[PDB]
Amino acid sequence: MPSEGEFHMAYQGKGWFVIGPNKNGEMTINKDGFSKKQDNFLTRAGNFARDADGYLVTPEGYYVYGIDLKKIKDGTLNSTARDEDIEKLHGNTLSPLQIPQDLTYQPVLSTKVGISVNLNPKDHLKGVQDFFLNDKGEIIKERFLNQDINALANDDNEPIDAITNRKLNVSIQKEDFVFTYGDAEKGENQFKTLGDLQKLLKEKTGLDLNLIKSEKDAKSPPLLLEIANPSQTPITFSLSGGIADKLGLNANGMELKKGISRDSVAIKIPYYSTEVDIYDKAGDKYLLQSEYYMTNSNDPTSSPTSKRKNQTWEVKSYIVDPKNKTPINDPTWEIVGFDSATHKMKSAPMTLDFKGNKLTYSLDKSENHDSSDLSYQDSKLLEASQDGKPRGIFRDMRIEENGVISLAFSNGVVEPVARIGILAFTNDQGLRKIGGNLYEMQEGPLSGNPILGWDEEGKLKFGKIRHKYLET
Repeated sequence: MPSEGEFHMAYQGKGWFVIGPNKNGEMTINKDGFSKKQDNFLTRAGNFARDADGYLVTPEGYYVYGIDLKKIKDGTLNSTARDEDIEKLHGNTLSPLQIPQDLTYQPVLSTKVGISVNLNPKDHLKGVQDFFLNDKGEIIKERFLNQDINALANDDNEPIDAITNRKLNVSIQKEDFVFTYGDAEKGENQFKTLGDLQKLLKEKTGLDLNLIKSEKDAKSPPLLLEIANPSQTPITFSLSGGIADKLGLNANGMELKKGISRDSVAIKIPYYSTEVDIYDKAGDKYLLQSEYYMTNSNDPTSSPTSKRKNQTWEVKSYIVDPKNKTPINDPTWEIVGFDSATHKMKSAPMTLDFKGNKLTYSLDKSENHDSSDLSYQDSKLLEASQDGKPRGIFRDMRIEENGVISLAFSNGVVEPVARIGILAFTNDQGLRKIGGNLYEMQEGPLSGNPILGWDEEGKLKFGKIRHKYLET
């Protein structure tokens, strides 16, 4: 027979509901016996209801015994981890269940964030001014010097692709030179960074390789490279190769005096950005943002001795208030690397200040995925794991066929809070009847000792609980 009530249920199979007269009572069931406080009764009547304080009770006022997870404090649920829930859910100590009606979900402050992100070097680009300029629009000299020229793209978004076009032919008037992209410590006239190329170009020719603004009164304009003659006595120079073609720095017998300069097209840098919802003690949402700039590419011809073998990105992280789209924070910079074989990220967790609270932020994995620089996948946020939770209102309640009782809330959180006690016996005839409602154990323990209704997995062994049905 179906039923309407929130805690009406029916048990199929062998076994008994467990009840008792004392709220704050408990019963422990062991393989040999068992211990107790006051009396306990057994019943197959499942027409349970809540008294004024949200305790499950029979019509005679006896409390329903089960596994109280003890997550409900003060009409509010207090979150726990599903792993430890499941192991307490096969425990052996039963007590009265208390699930009040007006139940809110207390929010949790985010103190721990781990993201899994894949960073693909050929997805998104930004003008390099985003990384090479500081907040005041001034050039960060050392970022320019240490940027791998293969970790770049031109104004039409073509990767410079130093890896497959390594040769740069430069001439002065005549006189020829060959520079080659690769490990700066290997071979002859090899370069990898903009600094390495600047130094090589300065020694062999007279010319300066400079970073300049395309519009020098602009705060943050597109930036260019510039081949300049510092002396006022002129110099005629040629230049070619794939890297030159890509940058628009091709020359033949072009003359550079002090005023005259050969300038590239505007320069871009591989880019990405991620964002995680985080919550303060009140449950208000803030936005943990990260922007990624690629600084070094993994050249396949590099050996384990190469100092810049690993692909790296520099990550700028901060927290923004979504309500005024403004950081609460100064940015925290962290340098991130990738294993050249396995494509797993290599990085160290960082400490952000979240409105006076310390939040540990890890860029390199979440609960179920690791961060990577996989070429076949787009740049992508895989998973954000985090302990913070938003405010929620009670939504609905589920009671599985195993008696496990979970509560759903408005924030989309579903956590178990209890399970219905079930006990079996090898001889139910050995129990004493005290009316049609209840049975009880007795001596001569006659029905045998009570058998905990569920196995070590937490699966009921002899039956199933049916929510919103009743018996006979």
